[PDB]
Amino acid sequence: MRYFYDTEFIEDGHTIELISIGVVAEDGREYYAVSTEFDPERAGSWVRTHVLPKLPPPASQLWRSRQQIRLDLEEFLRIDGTDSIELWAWVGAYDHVALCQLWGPMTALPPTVPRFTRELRQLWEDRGCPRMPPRPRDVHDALVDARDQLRRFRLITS
Amino acid sequence: MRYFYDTEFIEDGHTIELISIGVVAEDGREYYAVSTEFDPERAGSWVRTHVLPKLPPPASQLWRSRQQIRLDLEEFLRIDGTDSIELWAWVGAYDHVALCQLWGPMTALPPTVPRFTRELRQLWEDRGCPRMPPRPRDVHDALVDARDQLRRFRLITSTD
Ligand SMILES: [Mg+2]
Ligand SMILES: [Mg+2]
Ligand SMILES: [Mg+2]
Ligand SMILES: [Mg+2]
Repeated sequence: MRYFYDTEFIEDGHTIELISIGVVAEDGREYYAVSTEFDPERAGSWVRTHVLPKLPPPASQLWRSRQQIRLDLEEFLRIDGTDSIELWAWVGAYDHVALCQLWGPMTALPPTVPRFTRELRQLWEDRGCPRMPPRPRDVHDALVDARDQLRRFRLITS
Repeated sequence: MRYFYDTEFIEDGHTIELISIGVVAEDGREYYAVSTEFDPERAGSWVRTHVLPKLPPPASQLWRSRQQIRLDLEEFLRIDGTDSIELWAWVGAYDHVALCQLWGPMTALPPTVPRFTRELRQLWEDRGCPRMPPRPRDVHDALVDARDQLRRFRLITSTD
C-alpha cells in the first residue's frame, strides 16, 4: 500500500538531475540509493554544503546507476503485485517528477505506479497542523527525510 | 487567496515545455496564455490530437512569451498583496513544475508563491469520493480545465 519518499537533486529550471532517493514503506521496508550519473560539478552552493557531504562513501553499494535504481524500485514498490500503491511525499512536486523520470516520459510509468503523489503537508494542514517532532539532525539525507515523513503520517493519523 | 490552475506541455522524460496555462481565482478572475516558445513539431500524437487543435489562432493576443506570462502571473496572483496565495490543481506534480519553471530554478520563485500545489484529487478522495459532474467536452483547453477544477473544489467542500 503506502510508501513515503524523498529525493535530493540538482535542478536548473530545465532539468532535474537526481542525486538520491529514500523510500520507506509503511510495512517497515526501506530503500536508499545515490545516482552515479549526476555530475557533482553542476551542484550549486547550497547542494554542495547540505547534500553532497552527507552522501555515502564512493565504494558503497548504495551508489547505483539510474537503470539499477529504476529496477530496484520496481521490485521495492511491488509493481507486479496484489496491492494498490499509494505514494506520499512532503511538498513533493519536483520529487514526483524526479521519481517518474526514472522511467522516462510519464507515458512510460508502469501501469500500477500512481500518476500523482499525495502531499503530506496538505494532509497535515487538513488535520489542523498537529505538533510534529522537530526535524532530524541529518535532514537533506533523503532516507532520513523519507523516514521522518512516515513518522509524521503516523502521528497525523493517530 | 485560492487559485485553481492547469497547464498543457510537451514532456519527454527530460524537460517540460510549457504549451499553455489557465488559472482561475475564487473571486472570479481568470488568466489564460499560450507560450510562443514551445516547438509544436516536437509534440507527440496525443498532444497533436487533443491539445494543439484547441489553441487560439496565431493572431490571438493570448499567445505571449514566457517572460510575459511570468510578469502577468506575478500581477494576477497578487504577489505583493496581503492575501496568502494557495494554489490547487488536479494531479498537479508536473503542472506545479511547469508553473514554477516560469521563474527558472526553485530558488527564484517569488517568496510569496507557495512551494507546493494542493492536490484536488487527494481532497476528493479524502472527503469520501463524492460523485462529480462529468469533465467538460473541451478539456485539454487549460482554462476550461482550470474552471472545472474550481467547480469541483466548491462541490467537494460545500459542507466542510
Ligand atoms: Mg524534500
Ligand atoms: Mg543507467
Ligand atoms: Mg530530502
Ligand atoms: Mg492537468
